[PDB]
Order: sequence, then structure tokens, then C-alpha cells
Amino acid sequence: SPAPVDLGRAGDFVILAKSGISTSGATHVTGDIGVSPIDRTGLTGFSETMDPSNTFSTSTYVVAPGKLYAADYADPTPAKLTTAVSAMEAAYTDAGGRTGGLSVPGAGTILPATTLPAGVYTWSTGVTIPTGVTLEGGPDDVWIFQIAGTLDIATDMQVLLKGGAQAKNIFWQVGDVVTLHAGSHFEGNILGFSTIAMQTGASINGKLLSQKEVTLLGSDILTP
Repeated sequence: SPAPVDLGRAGDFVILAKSGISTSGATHVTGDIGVSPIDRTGLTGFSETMDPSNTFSTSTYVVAPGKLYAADYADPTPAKLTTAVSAMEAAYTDAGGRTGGLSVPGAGTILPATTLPAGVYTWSTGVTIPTGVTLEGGPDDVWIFQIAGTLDIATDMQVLLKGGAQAKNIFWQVGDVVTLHAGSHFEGNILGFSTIAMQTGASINGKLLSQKEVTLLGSDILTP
């Protein structure tokens, strides 16, 4: 079981994106979201209202007491986001740099009825999860997924946890676009180099931590 990835100040967020977060439909986020270095116009569809301090905003889509932060909000918000984004990049680099990676059968497809124990799992391709996957281990076990290409989980398919496996101990390092298809359910911390997209009724217990933009359609992003 590898050492966990330290998210540092990026772990203060449920969604953190460098180039924007968009939402439509009945989205539910439990936790704080942030965009930096893009300004507040990088938040789209939130109908957000500034706090009188101008340091944060609130939205129907970010369940109380969750707040929105943007790089052009009042001090000390720009510094907070600069620090968090630097932590996300360090986390991304740490996760992608681990050795001891295992090959998973299926040449970039997770085959039916696959159960993965704690470990580092490595692909030089993208990964597709067309029928979901099970992660089995204890409460301190760690999963680091190292994906050079895209990551997709198919419509209505699930990451299932057994044994005490916890979302906070699961890390997805992904070099290309992440797509969590309609009605899918995900677990863990997605350290995306590019877009992270969730579709209608998709859910995650964990974090979306993008070095580009996040797009949400009626999605649930829940702090465990």
C-alpha cells in the first residue's frame, strides 16, 4: 500500500480548477469550490451572490456552508487560491511520479468483475471503465491510479468500495480529459491535467482538482 498523496491546501476544496467551473441542472456540491488564476467570469451557471466582504460568493448549487472563491475576489482570497493551486500541482506531480506501478489486464479497459487491492496502478494509455470497478482494502489502504491518457466511466456504472476502503485514500492522476458519464458513481480525488466533465446524475464522493476547467450537468460532488 503506497503512502497517501498530500493534497495540502488543495484539500480545503471539493472543486478547484485553473480555467473555470460550469454548471447546469440540479447540481449539488458539499464543500468549497475555487477558480484560479481565471477570474470570477470563469464561474458559469452558478447565479452566485457576493458576500459583503467580497472575499467569497454563495450559490444554490454549493450547499451551505460551502462557498465559492475566484482569483479576482478581495484579499485574502487570491493568495488562498494561489497556494491551493500550487498544492494541486505538487499533488498531481507526486501521484504521477510514484514507482511500483502495476499493469491492469485489458490494455486500457477495466474488464468485467475486476477487484483491485491497495496499490499504484499505471497506464501509458487512457482508461475506460465500462462496467465499473471494485476497490477492496482497509481504512488506511491507498490507491494511486496513474493514467497518461483520458479517463471515462460509463453511464450508470460505479466505483464500489469494500473492506473499509475510504474515498480520501484514493487518488486518480489523469493526463487527459476525465469524463464521468450520466448516472455514474465515483470515489476519490481526481487530479486532472485537463478537463474534468460530469454528466447528468453523475456523483462522486471526493474531489475534482483540474489544471484546466470543470463542467457539471446536474452532478453531485460530495465531501465524504
